[PDB]
Amino acid sequence: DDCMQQICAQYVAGYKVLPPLMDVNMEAAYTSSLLGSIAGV
Amino acid sequence: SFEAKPSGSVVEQVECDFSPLLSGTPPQVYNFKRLVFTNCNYNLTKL
Amino acid sequence: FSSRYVDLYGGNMFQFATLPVYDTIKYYSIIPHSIRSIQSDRKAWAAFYV
Repeated sequence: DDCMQQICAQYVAGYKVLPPLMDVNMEAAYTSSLLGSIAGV
Repeated sequence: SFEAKPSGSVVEQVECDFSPLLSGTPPQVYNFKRLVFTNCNYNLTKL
Repeated sequence: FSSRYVDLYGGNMFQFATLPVYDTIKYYSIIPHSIRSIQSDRKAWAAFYV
């Protein structure tokens, strides 16, 4: 959306960035479970 | 790629005389005369 | 190229005119200029750098 308002991976179409498969919020949930284990031990 | 179809083209775009080239005595190959034409419309079909 | 046409204060030079001479120029010389005036009229002049 920012590119349309104006880097431009989609505009070139030569390459497309691929999502990591885990969101930052999902990664934070994994960290919270690990933090709980650290508190336990 | 799925690039969008080309559409809505925007186009942005005098009469220099060729009489000296076609008139008078032609110079020799060693004496060749070069004339520069800048920002002028041209009629190569007429020549 | 003249700085005055586009950026006189900056001093950046932009082409303002083209001289249509087909033959290459291999030599140049400074031409001296003398100002004809009385002693009171005479004033100091800036020196150009090449």
